[PDB]
Amino acid sequence: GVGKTSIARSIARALNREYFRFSVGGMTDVAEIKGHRRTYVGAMPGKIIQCLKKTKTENPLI
Amino acid sequence: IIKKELGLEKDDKDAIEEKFRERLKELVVPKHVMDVVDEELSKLGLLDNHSSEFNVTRNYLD
Ligand SMILES: Nc1ncnc2c1ncn2[C@@H]1O[C@H](COP(=O)(O)OP(=O)(O)O)[C@@H](O)[C@H]1O
Repeated sequence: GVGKTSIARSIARALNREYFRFSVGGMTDVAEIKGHRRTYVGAMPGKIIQCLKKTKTENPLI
Repeated sequence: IIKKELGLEKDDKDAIEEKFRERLKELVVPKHVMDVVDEELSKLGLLDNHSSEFNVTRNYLD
């Protein structure tokens, strides 16, 4: 509760590049980073794919 | 055509989904544990039916 995320948002605004935030807290499964091979029904891409898709840019502020 | 949502259409895991949801439906369930159960079911759909971690997930949701 010190505004670090708000600082990141303000930096993104000052850089004209989109903002996205990710939670790695206590995560142990790299799967969420790498998603899943897509072979299994229900397999999902890693959250980075979602971030890039929503931010609609290859130079976002992550 | 015979199926009409019978047999293969249950998948043997969405059946567990429906069972748990109906079991807790009569319950006035907390929203927090509601979303935790939703996450557990999402993982259930994200995991095969023939693995140990899936069995552990099923036991925890039980
Ligand atoms: N120096 C500051 N100037 C402006 N807003 C601040 C400041 N410090 C904290 N905030 C407020 O904190 C909120 C976000 O806090 P957050 O970034 O979630 O905390 P933390 O960085 O610890 O996770 C924002 O709404 C922001 O307005």
